[PDB]
Parts: sequence; structure tokens; C-alpha cells
Amino acid sequence: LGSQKLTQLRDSIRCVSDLQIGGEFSNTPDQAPEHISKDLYKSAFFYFEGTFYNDKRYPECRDLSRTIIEWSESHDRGYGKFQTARMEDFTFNDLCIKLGFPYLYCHQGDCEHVIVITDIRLVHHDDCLDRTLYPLLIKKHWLWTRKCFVCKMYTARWVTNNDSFAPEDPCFFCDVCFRMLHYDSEGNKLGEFLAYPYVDPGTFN
DNA sequence: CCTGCCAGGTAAGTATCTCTGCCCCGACACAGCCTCATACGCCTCACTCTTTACACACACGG
Ligand SMILES: [Zn+2]
Ligand SMILES: [Zn+2]
Repeated sequence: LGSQKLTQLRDSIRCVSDLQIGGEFSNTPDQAPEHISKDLYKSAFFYFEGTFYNDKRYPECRDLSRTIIEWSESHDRGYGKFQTARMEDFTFNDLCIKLGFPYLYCHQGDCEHVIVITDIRLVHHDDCLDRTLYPLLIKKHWLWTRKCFVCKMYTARWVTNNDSFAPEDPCFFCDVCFRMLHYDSEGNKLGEFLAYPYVDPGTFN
């Protein structure tokens, strides 16, 4: 919406980089997920027409745009001049943008999201007209779902590397069999493996 | 212990090239401008058969 106040679009974009509980569980089969990446690294920014808009809300945030400026001032590699804003006071229709032209949304540091604007049209009925649900993700890709590699009847809850039983190196196991190729009879490691929690983005967001 | 003329056979002759040193050279670098010509390279696009996933359907059989 043209008054939706960015940091509202930001808080609503359903990516899976706002998931993926970190940490390696190689000796902890049953571990409480302490913090999803959404909670930990709340910093993010929108790049729009030279200017940056940094999510300065949530003072556990930081300035991800800063880094870029650091090498646009020294050793100019294209891109000339740059600017930065706060993204919190700024709402939509406060910008000076092009349509159909790629712009950036970087959240969680390295996930990059292109923010092409398809078209600006005035409000008209035959739509919701609501405000609560208004960001309104109306299309999504229906991605593929990574299933377990031992059995094919469940999804990939666990990703293991350097395993001692996995044919492939990054091997995706459902929780059932993951508990059965490792962690035997007391929940103690078998062989060697680095097991990380997998979110299976075909399922989420 | 040598020495030689004649017949027969043969034969002419005419008629109808591969190195090898060696002086007197072209083409290398490389300088700016400059215009158009040629080559390379790299990522974005296409597509195409062949699976790949996934909601749904439909007998099937006793
Ligand atoms: Zn993301
Ligand atoms: Zn399994």
C-alpha cells in the first residue's frame, strides 16, 4: 500500500532466511531451538535509487549498507555517489523510483531480494479494501519439497555433512531415520557427522 | 711351333641433382592519435526431451 510504511513490507516478506535455527547438533539429538535467524539478525535494508533504507528499528540491528559505502567512497568501482536513510519514518509514496527496474532487499546479511515494482494503480473496489491483511502475498512459487533420503515418505528435517553413512555429502534425513542412522540407544553420536536443522523451504514461506 | 684367308654372323646406314654457407635484409618494441575492421568471450536466453512432483481419480477384488 502507498502508505504501508516500509518495515511493514519488510516485516511481512515470507522468506526462509528468517528461519533456520542456527547451531550444529552433532551430539544433541533433542535440542530446544533457541532462536530462529529472524530473532537473531534483525538487520535489513532496502536499496532504492542510490539511497539505502536501513532497518534502524530494533536496536539489536545494525547498518548493513555501511559496508557497501566503505568501498564506494574508496576505489570507485562504478556506482558513483551513494546515500542512506532510516527506513523507519519512511513510508511508501515517499520515494522517487522507477517501475520495472530492479531494487534490493537484503535481510539476514547475505540473502538478496530483488524488489522490481510491477505497477502502481489506484485503489479500486472488487478487492479486499482491508488494511490488516493488506501486504497480500498474492502469488508464490510452490517450490519443491526436499524429502528424506533414506525413506521417501517424509520431509527433510535434518541436513548432515561429513557423515559416515550418507552416500551424498549434504544428505537430507527425516527425523525418524536421522534418529536411526545416528544417536543409538542413549542418544549418543555414532560414527561422525555434522547435523544441522533443515527447514525444507518448499514447506515454509 | 706358329701364321692366315674365307664364310657366317652381326651391325650400321641409306632409301622409300643436392645441399651449402652467405651478406643484405624484414620484423620484432613501442608512442601518441584514430577510424574502421576482426576476434574473443561470457553470460543471458532458448528449449527440449525426460523425468519430477503432487493433487486427484478410479477401478478392483472378494
Ligand atoms: Zn531471504
Ligand atoms: Zn527417513
